Amino acid sequence: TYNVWNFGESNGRYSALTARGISKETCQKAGYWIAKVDGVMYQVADYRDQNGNIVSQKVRDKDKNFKTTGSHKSDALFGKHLWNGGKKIVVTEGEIDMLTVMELQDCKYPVVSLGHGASAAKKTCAANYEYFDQFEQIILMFDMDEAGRKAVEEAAQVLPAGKVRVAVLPCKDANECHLNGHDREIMEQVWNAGPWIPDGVVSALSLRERIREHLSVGLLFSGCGINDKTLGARGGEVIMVTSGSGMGKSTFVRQQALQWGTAMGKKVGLAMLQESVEETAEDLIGLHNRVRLRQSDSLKREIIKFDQWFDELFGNDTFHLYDRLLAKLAYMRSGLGCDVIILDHISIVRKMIDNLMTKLKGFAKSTGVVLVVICHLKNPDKGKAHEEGRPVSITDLRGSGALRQLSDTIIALERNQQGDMPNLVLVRILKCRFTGDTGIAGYMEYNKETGWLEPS
Amino acid sequence: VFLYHIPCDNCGSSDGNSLFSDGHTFCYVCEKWTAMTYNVWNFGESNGRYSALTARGISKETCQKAGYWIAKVDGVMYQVADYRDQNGNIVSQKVRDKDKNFKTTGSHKSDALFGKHLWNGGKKIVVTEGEIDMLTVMELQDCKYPVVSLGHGASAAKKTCAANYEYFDQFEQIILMFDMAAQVLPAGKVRVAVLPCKDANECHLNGHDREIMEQVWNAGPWIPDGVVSALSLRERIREHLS
Amino acid sequence: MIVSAIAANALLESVTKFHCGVIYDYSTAEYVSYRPSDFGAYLDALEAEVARGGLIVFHNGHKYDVPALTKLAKLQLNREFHLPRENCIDTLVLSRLIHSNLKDTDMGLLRKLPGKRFGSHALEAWGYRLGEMKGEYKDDFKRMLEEQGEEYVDGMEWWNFNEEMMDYNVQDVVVTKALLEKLLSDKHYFPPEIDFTDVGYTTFWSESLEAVDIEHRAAWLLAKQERNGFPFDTKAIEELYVELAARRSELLRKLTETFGSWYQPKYTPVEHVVFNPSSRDHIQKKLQEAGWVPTKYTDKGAPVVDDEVLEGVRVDDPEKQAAIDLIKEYLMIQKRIGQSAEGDKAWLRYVAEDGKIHGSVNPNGAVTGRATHAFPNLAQIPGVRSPYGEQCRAAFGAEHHLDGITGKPWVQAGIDASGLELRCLAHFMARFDNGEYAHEILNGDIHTKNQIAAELPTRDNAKTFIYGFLYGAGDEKIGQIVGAGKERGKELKKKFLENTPAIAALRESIQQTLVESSQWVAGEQQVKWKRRWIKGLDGRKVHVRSPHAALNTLLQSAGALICKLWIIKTEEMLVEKGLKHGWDGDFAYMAWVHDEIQVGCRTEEIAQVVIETAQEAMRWVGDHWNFRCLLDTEGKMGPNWAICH
DNA sequence: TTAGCTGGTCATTTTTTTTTTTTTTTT
RNA sequence: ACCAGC
Ligand SMILES: Cc1cn([C@H]2C[C@H](O)[C@@H](COP(=O)(O)OP(=O)(O)OP(=O)(O)O)O2)c(=O)[nH]c1=O
Ligand SMILES: Cc1cn([C@H]2C[C@H](O)[C@@H](COP(=O)(O)OP(=O)(O)OP(=O)(O)O)O2)c(=O)[nH]c1=O
Ligand SMILES: [Mg+2]
Ligand SMILES: [Mg+2]
Ligand SMILES: [Mg+2]
Ligand SMILES: [Zn+2]
Repeated sequence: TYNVWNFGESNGRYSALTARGISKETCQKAGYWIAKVDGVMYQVADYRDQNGNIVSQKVRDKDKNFKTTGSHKSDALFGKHLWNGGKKIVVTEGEIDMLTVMELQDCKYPVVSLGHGASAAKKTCAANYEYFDQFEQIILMFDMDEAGRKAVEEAAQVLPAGKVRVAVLPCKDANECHLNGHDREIMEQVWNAGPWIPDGVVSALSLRERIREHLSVGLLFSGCGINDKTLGARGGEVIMVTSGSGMGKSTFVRQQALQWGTAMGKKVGLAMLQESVEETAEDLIGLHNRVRLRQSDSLKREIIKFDQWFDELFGNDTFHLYDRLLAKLAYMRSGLGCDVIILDHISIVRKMIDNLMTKLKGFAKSTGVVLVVICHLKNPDKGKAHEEGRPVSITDLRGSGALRQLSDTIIALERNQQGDMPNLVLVRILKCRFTGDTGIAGYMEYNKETGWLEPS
Repeated sequence: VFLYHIPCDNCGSSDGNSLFSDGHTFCYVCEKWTAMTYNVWNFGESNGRYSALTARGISKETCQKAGYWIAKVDGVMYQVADYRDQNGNIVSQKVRDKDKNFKTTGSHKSDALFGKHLWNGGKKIVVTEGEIDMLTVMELQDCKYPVVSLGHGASAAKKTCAANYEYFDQFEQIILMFDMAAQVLPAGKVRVAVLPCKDANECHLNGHDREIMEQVWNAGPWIPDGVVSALSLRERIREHLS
Repeated sequence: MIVSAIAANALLESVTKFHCGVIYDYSTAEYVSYRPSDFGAYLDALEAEVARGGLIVFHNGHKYDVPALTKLAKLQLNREFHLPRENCIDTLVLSRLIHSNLKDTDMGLLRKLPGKRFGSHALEAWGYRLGEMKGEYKDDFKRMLEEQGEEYVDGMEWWNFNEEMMDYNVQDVVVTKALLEKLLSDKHYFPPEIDFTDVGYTTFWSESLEAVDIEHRAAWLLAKQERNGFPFDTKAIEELYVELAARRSELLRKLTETFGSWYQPKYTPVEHVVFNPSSRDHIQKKLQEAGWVPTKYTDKGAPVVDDEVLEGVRVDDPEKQAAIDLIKEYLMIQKRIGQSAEGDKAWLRYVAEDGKIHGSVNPNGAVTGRATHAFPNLAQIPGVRSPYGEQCRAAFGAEHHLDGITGKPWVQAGIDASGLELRCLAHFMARFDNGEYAHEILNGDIHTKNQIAAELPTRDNAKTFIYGFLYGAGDEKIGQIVGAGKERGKELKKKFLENTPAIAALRESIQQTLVESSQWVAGEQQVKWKRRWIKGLDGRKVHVRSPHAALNTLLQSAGALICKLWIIKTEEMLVEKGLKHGWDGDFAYMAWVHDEIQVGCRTEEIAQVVIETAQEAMRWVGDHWNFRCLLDTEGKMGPNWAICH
């Protein structure tokens, strides 16, 4: 913090690292050493510019703290001053990894490292584009974490193209594979790696067996078409149902909840926030027995044989209703063993919607549960509304725009409300990550007397 | 830890004095042991004495091991409770008397707990809301089991318990004694006990202390309010459509 | 004969990784080292030394080292690897029989040892005693990490492999070899007419004593029954703890209101100290100031306070007469809690994941060949005559192990020998009274008719009294058994001395054999010895501590060995009969306390086979050593260890 | 002149709505 | 010094 620590004023000594696996020669070649100041031994690494002048110190203690000695630049790499060219470099994530690579390669290859890590890799890799021109191949060696995959994915835009390969590791990074005796598998990852292939560039050579797989399901959907196109629902998917106000989102998701608890036999955990708990159960009882219940006054008091219709469909422990919310859903997943989690309204729950969607995506990634989330649309500025038969685009998502970047499939419904008939819906798939194909799925009618969306 | 016996020098015994790995010797015959304010109050300055509480019931060794000492400074009686850290150093103090004259001296953090400088490994833990019930549980369990207590009250539980996450991660089961509700703790680990009285001291002073201990070793897992399953709802659906 | 040394990551309870190993040989003289990637070559070298007919020398090899190899060779590279027990030998099991007395010769050497190594059979302590020790791995690693600056976390330094581990493993096998040369440099156990570094497993075992073979078989079997465990019930002891932890919190509330507090001197500084019933000073003071005279002064200024004077105590106040019984019950409940659940070595702090208790059993811990039990002690739980005894022995059952293939509990058989040391006495003195004492023992029960002849109240009191008289008591310590005076303590000695006048002749024979002169001091005793040791039943030099306990170390050291051979033979017949040992077979040993055995088996017919063959094993023990008596046992069958006591 | 052999105990920073004007395909 | 076993 104060000034650049001289070894004379701090009792500098070059030693080895027994508990980490680095000898004294590698730290002597790099510049990593240990000072004795303030009683507690402080480890310290040295940074040098292109010329070779001492420009920065990195001070760490036995309890993993950070102490920058002054103005830390963005073009300072740990291991940059010693090499000024070559044909193959190895980019690591930390500083002990670069020492491990120098130990396992007998100080031969030009090996550099980052000074920020997976948090600020873009800032230290965008401004260092002029240094990477004198190289021929780059081997990225990141962590086997989520942040390492995020860093190697977001580092695809600031690096030169056609030269950089990515290697994989079974450990966290190179150091535990050095400790567990995997010194024969790291050299094959340095010498051989894989190309980028970022998300859309599929070469024709890599279709040797994918066409044969094409020339060879999951949870099905009720009512016509949908399951023929998106191949049903899978574990970990986040299904979105977007329509206009009054288009029948709750009836559709309630019919999907009924046919997944009486035929598939899976535990379904409901969460209705638009209404009370004494109404959705009556709606399920009316939906199962083919007779509409909540819209007839005489039949509500005629049957009160009510217990027979109750234990015919609620006789098991299948359904779980509900009257901060993430702990409730985590109890519904773990403590009850539910397979389907339905969230009816999200706007009553900018920065709030994004954080909520990241938290739900992390929950669905950790647990692996079928998750249905219902939201609403925007308000169109020119033309007809979504209730007279205007097709829903993927842009019109109510709230912060990021409802489509963290989802997996989107199903929309359209019907002419003030028209010639209101009982002929159109189902539109807007996005499917697995299958890919979009568009019109089928046509269903409502059948006003019963309440089942039978196909037509 | 016990190693072997040495001959004692005060009582003259042979198999009475025991040697230990810590360096101290202990004889079993002669019983001789050998080798804001921002002001931390010294124990010897304010006439600190380890006395006991009679109307509630707490022995002397519990106050010696917990750090709950009575001061006789300025002709009045103070009950100073000390808060420590993981290194074993005095952080802050709390002074409680008959008029509840709260005097929080020192750097009181937002995650201060009472009884954390001795207990780090185990299976069960009992979390209370005050200081008297925590010492009552230490009386019933003879000061040998991990029991902590909140030093911020039962109204700000979303800050003290939320900031201490890696400390409670080291254990397998957490049992609460708050009100006779927290969700920041991980699932499958929170147990809530039900007492027939107000708190633990009301069961201690009325012969229901057995029902304290039966709710420590045989506690039930909280099932968070309102997550009612569709089966136990027949009466609320029968009266709704009628 | 090779000398191997291992180093792995953790203890035998949870071991998953191999780190290094060094092999020394007696034919090529080669420190053949190995690496973490050479574990197949290590196993191949050991299997070659087995297949050519040799002996593998470990240290602490029966308990830890060989089952660690059998576990690692399975769960690291999927291959079965078993060493036959007649190839592996140990240098700790040899040390516990040759150097069986370190606490009485280790003084005068403590100038060498640090002080924590006083009387230790560990491998580092023999590194300090042989003056061959170059550093220690844990201290140097801690000093290394403090020199680097990174913290020393948990005292676990066998996580990662490095190069200092190989060096200290080489020094470890040096210390093992330098111990083995001295242990084979003994002449009473190994005769100096053959070299024991090139003989096979048919010459090394059967061209020496029998005590070197029976001790290795006992160490093998006791390590196996340590690996089996003892099935334990946790809910039935938590119910007991929640029961009698709400009783000592009533026996103090009811008692501090009776015995009040007082000011005790710490200008005169006083403090308000209250009555603590666990102390034996507060009760002494409160009985001194309530009108009680002790009339018994063990200590020079203080009385003795125990259960035999808290019965014979009378006071004037009739409240304190009832309060003393609550004081005794409070002391009992406090000891029960501190043993069962709140101690540092309690039962509920040594229960594994599978619901079993693993306790260490040292086969030679006493000077008279009697096994000791530790961590925890499963030979010290309360019997069925003490209060809260059946509720403590009902949790230690064998019906708490439901079977892994049919979901059914098992059956327990327990076998106890009858009149063991009292029948060894009739063996040893049958050359004096011509064998007309070893006929009444075989004619009906001995302790019941002894109770009839001595009008004792209980058979347990008669059994305590007969051994109290036999192992050299005084005038008062056998009158105290009935509570009477030294007049009855003299007439019972005369009555049971004038019946068979051979015990005094046997004692005079032992005195004429061992001691030759004993000078008398008014406060001590100065004895010139002639033979400090006694030849046992298999040539082992049994050490004698005091010349009035010579009959003791002659009787119990000959009584422990017949049980030690009996427990070996009662599985050597069962394995050869066509059964399988272990939990995945038909029977399993669970615990061996000093006299009886506890085995748990799968069906009642297997219980009947075991309870039959125990008699044949005991009769073969009685025939192998030509006893002049006739040995006999008694077995019981049940679900738990409360009926099978 | 001595019942014996063990264990176990204590402590100081970007999202939806309203309403005025300039220009561009398409139905 | 006390407790429990064997
Ligand atoms: C789809 C459809 C619904 N209906 C009925 C079913 C319902 O009773 C009513 C409205 O459908 P709902 O599903 O109840 O509407 P919603 O609550 O999901 O809308 P939002 O949450 O956005 O406010 O119309 C038809 O009559 N014909 C139809 O084709
Ligand atoms: C009780 C007791 C036994 N022993 C020895 C001699 C005993 O034979 C042996 C075990 O004691 P026990 O098994 O209790 O006595 P026992 O085997 O002679 O009688 P039984 O089985 O028919 O009930 O240990 C003592 O040294 N001191 C003792 O106080
Ligand atoms: Mg709705
Ligand atoms: Mg070893
Ligand atoms: Mg017996
Ligand atoms: Zn003493």
